[PDB]
Amino acid sequence: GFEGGQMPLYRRLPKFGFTSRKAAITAEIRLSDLAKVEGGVVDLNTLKAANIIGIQIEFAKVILAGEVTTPVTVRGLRVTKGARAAIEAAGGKIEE
Amino acid sequence: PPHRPRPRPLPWFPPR
Amino acid sequence: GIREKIKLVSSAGTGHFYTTTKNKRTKPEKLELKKFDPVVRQHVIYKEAKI
Amino acid sequence: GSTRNGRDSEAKRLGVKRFGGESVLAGSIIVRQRGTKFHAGANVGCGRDHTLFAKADGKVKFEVKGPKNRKFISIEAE
Amino acid sequence: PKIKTVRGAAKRFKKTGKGGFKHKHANLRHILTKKATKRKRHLRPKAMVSKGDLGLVIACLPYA
RNA sequence: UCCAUAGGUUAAUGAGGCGAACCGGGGGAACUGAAACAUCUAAGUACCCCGAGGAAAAGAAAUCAACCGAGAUUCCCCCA
RNA sequence: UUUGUAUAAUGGGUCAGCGACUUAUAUUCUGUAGCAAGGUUAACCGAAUAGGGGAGCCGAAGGGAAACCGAGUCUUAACU
RNA sequence: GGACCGAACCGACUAAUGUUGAAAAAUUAGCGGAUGACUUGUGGCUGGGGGUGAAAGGCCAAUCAAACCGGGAGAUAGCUGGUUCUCCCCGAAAGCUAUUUAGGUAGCGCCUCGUGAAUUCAUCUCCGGGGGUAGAGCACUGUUUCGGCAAAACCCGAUGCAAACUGCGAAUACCGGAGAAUGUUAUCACGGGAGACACACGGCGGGUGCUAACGUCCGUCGUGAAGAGGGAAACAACCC
RNA sequence: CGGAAGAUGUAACGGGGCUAAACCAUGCACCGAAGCUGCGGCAGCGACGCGCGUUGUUGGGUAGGGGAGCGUUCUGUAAG
RNA sequence: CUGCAACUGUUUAUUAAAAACACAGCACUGUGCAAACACGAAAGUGGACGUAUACGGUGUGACGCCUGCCCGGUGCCGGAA
RNA sequence: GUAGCGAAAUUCCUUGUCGGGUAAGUUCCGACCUGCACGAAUGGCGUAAUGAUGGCCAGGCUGUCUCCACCCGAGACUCAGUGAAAUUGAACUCGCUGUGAAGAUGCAGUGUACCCGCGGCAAGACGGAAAGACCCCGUGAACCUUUACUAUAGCUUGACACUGAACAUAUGUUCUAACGUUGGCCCGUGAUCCGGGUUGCGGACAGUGUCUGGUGGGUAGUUUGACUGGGGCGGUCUCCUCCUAAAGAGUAACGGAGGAGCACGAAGGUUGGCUAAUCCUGGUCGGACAUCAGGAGGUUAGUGCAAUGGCAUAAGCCAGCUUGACUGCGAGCGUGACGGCGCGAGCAGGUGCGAAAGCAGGUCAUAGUGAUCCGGUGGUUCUGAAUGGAAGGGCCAUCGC
Ligand SMILES: [K+]
Ligand SMILES: [K+]
Ligand SMILES: [K+]
Ligand SMILES: [K+]
Ligand SMILES: [K+]
Ligand SMILES: [K+]
Ligand SMILES: [K+]
Ligand SMILES: [K+]
Ligand SMILES: [K+]
Ligand SMILES: [K+]
Ligand SMILES: [K+]
Ligand SMILES: [K+]
Ligand SMILES: [K+]
Ligand SMILES: [K+]
Ligand SMILES: [K+]
Ligand SMILES: [K+]
Ligand SMILES: [K+]
Ligand SMILES: [K+]
Ligand SMILES: [K+]
Ligand SMILES: [K+]
Ligand SMILES: [K+]
Ligand SMILES: [K+]
Ligand SMILES: [K+]
Ligand SMILES: [K+]
Ligand SMILES: [K+]
Ligand SMILES: [K+]
Ligand SMILES: [K+]
Ligand SMILES: [K+]
Ligand SMILES: [K+]
Ligand SMILES: [K+]
Ligand SMILES: [K+]
Ligand SMILES: [K+]
Ligand SMILES: [K+]
Ligand SMILES: [K+]
Ligand SMILES: [K+]
Ligand SMILES: [K+]
Ligand SMILES: [K+]
Ligand SMILES: [Mg+2]
Ligand SMILES: [Mg+2]
Ligand SMILES: [Mg+2]
Ligand SMILES: [Mg+2]
Ligand SMILES: [Mg+2]
Ligand SMILES: [Mg+2]
Ligand SMILES: [Mg+2]
Ligand SMILES: [Mg+2]
Ligand SMILES: [Mg+2]
Ligand SMILES: [Mg+2]
Ligand SMILES: [Mg+2]
Ligand SMILES: [Mg+2]
Ligand SMILES: [Mg+2]
Ligand SMILES: [Mg+2]
Ligand SMILES: [Mg+2]
Ligand SMILES: [Mg+2]
Ligand SMILES: [Mg+2]
Ligand SMILES: [Mg+2]
Ligand SMILES: [Mg+2]
Ligand SMILES: [Mg+2]
Ligand SMILES: [Mg+2]
Ligand SMILES: [Mg+2]
Ligand SMILES: [Mg+2]
Ligand SMILES: [Mg+2]
Ligand SMILES: [Mg+2]
Ligand SMILES: [Mg+2]
Ligand SMILES: [Mg+2]
Ligand SMILES: [Mg+2]
Ligand SMILES: [Mg+2]
Ligand SMILES: [Mg+2]
Ligand SMILES: [Mg+2]
Ligand SMILES: [Mg+2]
Ligand SMILES: [Mg+2]
Ligand SMILES: [Mg+2]
Ligand SMILES: [Mg+2]
Ligand SMILES: [Mg+2]
Ligand SMILES: [Mg+2]
Ligand SMILES: [Mg+2]
Ligand SMILES: [Mg+2]
Ligand SMILES: [Mg+2]
Ligand SMILES: [Mg+2]
Ligand SMILES: [Mg+2]
Ligand SMILES: [Mg+2]
Ligand SMILES: [Mg+2]
Ligand SMILES: [Mg+2]
Ligand SMILES: [Mg+2]
Ligand SMILES: [Mg+2]
Ligand SMILES: [Mg+2]
Ligand SMILES: [Mg+2]
Ligand SMILES: [Mg+2]
Ligand SMILES: [Mg+2]
Ligand SMILES: [Mg+2]
Ligand SMILES: [Mg+2]
Ligand SMILES: [Mg+2]
Ligand SMILES: [Mg+2]
Ligand SMILES: [Mg+2]
Ligand SMILES: [Mg+2]
Ligand SMILES: [Mg+2]
Ligand SMILES: [Mg+2]
Ligand SMILES: [Mg+2]
Ligand SMILES: [Mg+2]
Ligand SMILES: [Mg+2]
Ligand SMILES: [Mg+2]
Ligand SMILES: [Mg+2]
Ligand SMILES: [Mg+2]
Ligand SMILES: [Mg+2]
Ligand SMILES: [Mg+2]
Ligand SMILES: [Mg+2]
Ligand SMILES: [Mg+2]
Ligand SMILES: [Mg+2]
Repeated sequence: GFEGGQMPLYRRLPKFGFTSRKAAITAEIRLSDLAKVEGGVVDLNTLKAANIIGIQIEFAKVILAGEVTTPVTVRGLRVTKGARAAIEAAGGKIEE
Repeated sequence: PPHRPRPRPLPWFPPR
Repeated sequence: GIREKIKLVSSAGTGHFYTTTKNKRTKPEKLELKKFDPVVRQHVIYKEAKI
Repeated sequence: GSTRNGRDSEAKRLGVKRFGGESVLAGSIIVRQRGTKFHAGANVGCGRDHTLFAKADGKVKFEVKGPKNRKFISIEAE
Repeated sequence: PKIKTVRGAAKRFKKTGKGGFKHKHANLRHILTKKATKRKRHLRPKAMVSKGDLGLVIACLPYA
C-alpha cells in the first residue's frame, strides 16, 4: 500500500457500506442442484442433507441457472420468476 | 584557516 | 470570508433543502426563492433558515 | 539577496484538438481556447468556457467569413 | 501463516464480476455548498479502480 | 494482674536443599514496528519471584442457542 | 564505486580450508499431470505412503450500502 | 605556628630522552609540600541514573556525559562493503508526477517474457489543417534620433529598437486523410518479471553567468553510459 | 611582418627534419578499420519443401528479463 | 614595575595546577525538635544522643573603605471580601 | 548607573592619544575618557604577606646566539652468536614536457641509463598508522537545557472512608471512647527493639487509603520540516496570468514580471432597447477638468478584482418580468501516474422569460482552495445480535475544527 508517503489510495478514498448479517445466512440454489436432493422434495433441510447449502443457512432462493428435467416440489424456498417457469415447465410445483 | 585538528592518540586495545 | 452559509428549506414540509451563502450585513432580509422540490416534484417556495 | 519572482500556474493544455478534415463524433471537443479566437460555425457549439465542440458527426472545416475575417469552425455532415 | 487483509482497504473496495474493484469517489464528505450540483451528482455513483492502481489494491486484498 | 492471657520448657510429627524442560500464580521491560512519534505495537514476550506435579491447569452451566435445540473440562482440524 | 578510474579513489601479502537469496506457511501467475461442471479432502481412523473420513474449501451468477431482486440488477417518479 | 630551610615520605612545575619504550604514563636533571585541611598499613561501608566528588563531568579494577558480565538479541541500519560454474537470445534508465521528499520509495514512461486483436506502426509522395517562432515591421504597447508647422507637445515627415510590441510572416515540426514500396510486427491491449528515478560530453535553439568555466538550468538530436576496431601524438562523450 | 613576458628541460609541428616534407587549386594513384567482399565454421529467428534439406535475415552489451546446460555431495535404480 | 587570587591547601590517575575549587570571614533564608533536610513503596536511619550562640540550603570570599537607584517582569512571602 | 574604577583578564575602531623606558617598544608602566560592550556580595575599589601563577625591565651569568671548534663516554660501522616489526595486487619500480578521473616509475613524445651491494639524506612513491574528529547527510545515537510536547515521583487542595458524643448559633466550643504519642512507670526480660499493662498528654484533629484540582525539567519518553550552486541566515512551499517555451501539447533554474485565498438574489435568467474613449467649437455661477449642444473620431472605452485571450449578433450599458444559481441523467470528448479536474449536445420531470423561433442546469473565460478518518444536523419503502421496539450502523442531503 505504501506509495512513498503520498496518502495511499486506500486512505484517500472514503469507506462505504455496512455488512449484512442476513446475507451470511442466505444462499442461492441453481436449477441444476434440484435433482441432487433425495426424494424430489426441495426444502431447506433436504438441500443441507445434499450438501447444497451450508448448515447455518436459513433462507435460500432458487435461481434460473442450469436446467431442471425431472419434476420437483419446491417447498419453503423463494424462487425467481425464471426459475418458477422452469420448474413448472418440468412438471414441478412451488409451495409457499 | 586550519583544515585538520592537530594529531592525537588512540585508546589502547588488546593487540594481536 | 464574510458571506455565511444558509439553508433554504422547502415550504412543502418535505425536509428537502438547498444551501447557499449570503452577505448578512448588506442584505439582512430573508432570502425566498421558488425552487424545485424533488420529494413532491413541484416548484415550491423555499425560505431561509440557519445552517 | 533573494528573488520576488518564482511563481507560475499550471499549463492548461489549450489549443486545437481536431484539425481540418478530421472525422469527429458528436460531442468531440475541437478547440479549447480562452475567448473565441475561433467561432462556432455550422454544427458546432460553444461551451461556457468557449470550448468548440461537434454537435454532429462529420469532418472538421475551418473557414474565414465576414468583413472582420473571423475564423469559423464547422462540421461538414459526412 | 495466512496473509492478512489490509482491513482499511476492505472497507473501501469491493470486487466486481470481471475481477475489478469498485470504490466510492473522494470529495463528497463535506464542503458541499461551493461545489456545483453537476460535480456532486457525478461523484455519487461508485467508480472502478484504474489500471495503475489495481496492483496496489490486489496486494492489499488477497482474499477479495 | 485476681482469674486469665502473653511468655517459658519438654515431647511427638512435619518442613527447609537440589533438579533440563513442561505447568499455575505474583511482578513485568525495552529495543523494534508505525518508514519521525506520544495512543497503539513489540507483549503480558524477555526477565525476576512464589508454588506444584508427573503432568499441571481447567472442569460438571446463574453455558450456549434461537422458539428448533445442545448439554462439564482439555486437545486437534475447520469456520476465518 | 561512478557521469567518468592506469588512476595518486576502495579492497586484497600469499596459499589452503570455510564464508552470502534459505526455510515454513499463506497467496497470485506460468509450466506440467489428474479429474472436469465439477475438483479436492483436513484433523482423525487405519499396522497400513492403501483404504476410510467431503467437516470444509474453491468453482459453476451477478447487481445493490442494504432489505432485496436475479441473467439480470442498481440508479431514477421513469428511463430513449 | 594549616611558621621557615631541608632528607625520608607525599606530590608532579620545567626540559631533554623515550614514543614497534626498560615502562599501555617512565627515566635523568632540576621542582612543590614536608606537625598537617599531613602521610601511611590493616580491616570496614557507600553500587550504576546509583555511589563518591576542596567540582575536573573527576573517579568507581589500564574501561566512564552513565562501569562490567550475561540476557531481550540475529535490536534496528532508506547506509557502506561483499555476493561463488557455463553458454545462448533480447536489453534499459538516470525522465514525469507525489512524497518530513530530495543519495529512499510509489504510479506512469523506458526493458523483458507471454497471450490476444488490426495491412496496426515507420519512411516517402500527394491532399486537408491550425499556428505566430525565425525573419520583418512600427498602425498598436513602450522606447529612440532629427526636422517641417504651432498654442516648444500634437498635426505633417524622415530614422532606429523590443522575451513579456504585432495592421505581417516562413522553414521545420505536429494532427488528419489517401497511395506505393520496404521493414527484424517495429503499433495497440492485457498479463508474469524487472531495473531505473546521481547522468556526462558534443551539435543546434535558449534562460542564467562575464555570449567566463571540463559552470549551471531547460528543449531537441548524437555519442559515452552499456560499444570494441581505425583516426585525432597520448585523449569515455569529437571524426570514421 | 611587428604588436608577442614565466616559473624542473628543448617543450605552442609528437620527434627527426622540411623552403616543401608549407599553403591554395585541380587531378590521378596508393595506404588505411574488428566497415564491406572472399573462403570455412557455429548459433537464433523466419520462410520454403519433407526431424532433415534449401534459402533470407540476425548474433557489441551494464542494470535487468528470458532460454539451455556443466560439475559437486547425498537417495533410488544397486545384493547390479 | 605591574595583572589575578588574601593566605596554607585542592584539582582534570594518563596533554590543562591555574586567575579554577576550597577557605576563615560575611549575608540571606529555612528549621521549635517526632526540626528543616536527606537515604528509604515502608519500618527505620542520618541530621544529633545536637536544640536557634543549633542545624540545613544558597550566594559572596582574609582584611580596609564600602555596597547606590528600580518591586514593572519572574520567584518568594502575606492578605482574602 | 551613585561611589569607585576605566583602551582594563572587559576597548570593536586600535599599534587610540599623551608621557616614561629603548638607537629603534603592536608588549610594559603612568595618564586621558570617546566605558563598541566597567560598576558595587553571579560584589566595587584598595591592599602588607604569599604564588612551580600572567605581563614587562635591569644587574650578574653564560655555546641561547654571532659561529662554531675540540675532547670524553653510549650507540652508529665491522666481526661472531641470537634474531623482531609496521607494510605488501603484481613488478623487468629512470628524467623531462605533454596527456589523462584534471599534480604519472607505468600513457605519448623525447632524453638519459652496463649488472649488483654498502654507508648516508629524506624531495616523491598524493609514503606507513587510525572506514576524517572539521563539513554535510541519516525522518541515526547519547547526554545536557528550558516559559518545546506529553507524562510523572514529590509537594499541595478538597470529597468520601477509618470517624464518635454533647451543646450553642453549615460554623464554633466542650467531651472521650476510635486514633496518635519519638512522655512517665510496670511486665515479658539479663533488652534505648518490640508487645502488653497502667497513667499522662494530644484527640475526632493528626495521619493513612480511594477519588480530585493545583504545582511539578525533580525524573522520563520524545519532537525540533524540506528546497538550497556546501550548510546556516534570508527567501520559498498551494492556486491563477504573462514571458523564458525553439509558430500543436508539454517543458527547468534561489530565471523575468504580476495576482488569488473572493464578490454578487443581482453583478444570475430572459425579453426589449442602447453604444464608448479622447479632442475641437459655443455656452450662467463654472475654473485645465462637472452638466448642455453640435462636429471629428471609431472602441484608442467598458468588462466586480491580476494578466492574457476574448467581446458590436456585443460578453459593454439601460429597463420590464423573473429564480434554470432547477431535480434525475447524459451520447461523446478534453486533461491528469493516480486521487481527480473540465467541456457537453440530447432525454425525463417541473419552471422562468418571450407573440413566437427560442434561450436559461449561475456569472466573458481562466485564481477564490483541502483528501481520508472521527464527529454534528435533517431526511430515509435499508439494517436492527432470541422476538417487538429502540440504541447504534448504512444510504441521501448538509455542517464543523
Ligand atoms: K516504544
Ligand atoms: K522507521
Ligand atoms: K527517531
Ligand atoms: K566517488
Ligand atoms: K583515500
Ligand atoms: K508459488
Ligand atoms: K496448476
Ligand atoms: K442495464
Ligand atoms: K584499607
Ligand atoms: K548506568
Ligand atoms: K574490571
Ligand atoms: K517510480
Ligand atoms: K510488462
Ligand atoms: K512603434
Ligand atoms: K544538449
Ligand atoms: K550505441
Ligand atoms: K606577580
Ligand atoms: K580583593
Ligand atoms: K601548582
Ligand atoms: K578546580
Ligand atoms: K522588580
Ligand atoms: K515582584
Ligand atoms: K579608557
Ligand atoms: K567592555
Ligand atoms: K548571586
Ligand atoms: K571586600
Ligand atoms: K603557583
Ligand atoms: K615515454
Ligand atoms: K633526461
Ligand atoms: K622521502
Ligand atoms: K494513651
Ligand atoms: K482527621
Ligand atoms: K518537570
Ligand atoms: K542550484
Ligand atoms: K558552489
Ligand atoms: K439580470
Ligand atoms: K435584467
Ligand atoms: Mg458440507
Ligand atoms: Mg500559463
Ligand atoms: Mg455525508
Ligand atoms: Mg518507528
Ligand atoms: Mg513427584
Ligand atoms: Mg488438577
Ligand atoms: Mg566523483
Ligand atoms: Mg582510461
Ligand atoms: Mg603508483
Ligand atoms: Mg588503487
Ligand atoms: Mg569508500
Ligand atoms: Mg590495502
Ligand atoms: Mg451474489
Ligand atoms: Mg610549614
Ligand atoms: Mg594528585
Ligand atoms: Mg625527579
Ligand atoms: Mg621544605
Ligand atoms: Mg566542562
Ligand atoms: Mg580507570
Ligand atoms: Mg543512557
Ligand atoms: Mg526482540
Ligand atoms: Mg546485527
Ligand atoms: Mg542487441
Ligand atoms: Mg506529508
Ligand atoms: Mg526577431
Ligand atoms: Mg530521487
Ligand atoms: Mg534526478
Ligand atoms: Mg539533464
Ligand atoms: Mg548552447
Ligand atoms: Mg557540466
Ligand atoms: Mg559551456
Ligand atoms: Mg552506471
Ligand atoms: Mg570507441
Ligand atoms: Mg580509439
Ligand atoms: Mg592511438
Ligand atoms: Mg626554459
Ligand atoms: Mg582488415
Ligand atoms: Mg563484419
Ligand atoms: Mg559464410
Ligand atoms: Mg555485430
Ligand atoms: Mg549478445
Ligand atoms: Mg594588563
Ligand atoms: Mg591562591
Ligand atoms: Mg600553594
Ligand atoms: Mg592531566
Ligand atoms: Mg601537568
Ligand atoms: Mg567567587
Ligand atoms: Mg596602546
Ligand atoms: Mg606611545
Ligand atoms: Mg630587550
Ligand atoms: Mg595602563
Ligand atoms: Mg563584571
Ligand atoms: Mg546591590
Ligand atoms: Mg550582585
Ligand atoms: Mg571576587
Ligand atoms: Mg651480526
Ligand atoms: Mg605531469
Ligand atoms: Mg641504500
Ligand atoms: Mg633521517
Ligand atoms: Mg597516507
Ligand atoms: Mg568515513
Ligand atoms: Mg528531558
Ligand atoms: Mg523509543
Ligand atoms: Mg536540508
Ligand atoms: Mg507551445
Ligand atoms: Mg514547437
Ligand atoms: Mg522533459
Ligand atoms: Mg456579469
Ligand atoms: Mg432485537
Ligand atoms: Mg438482545
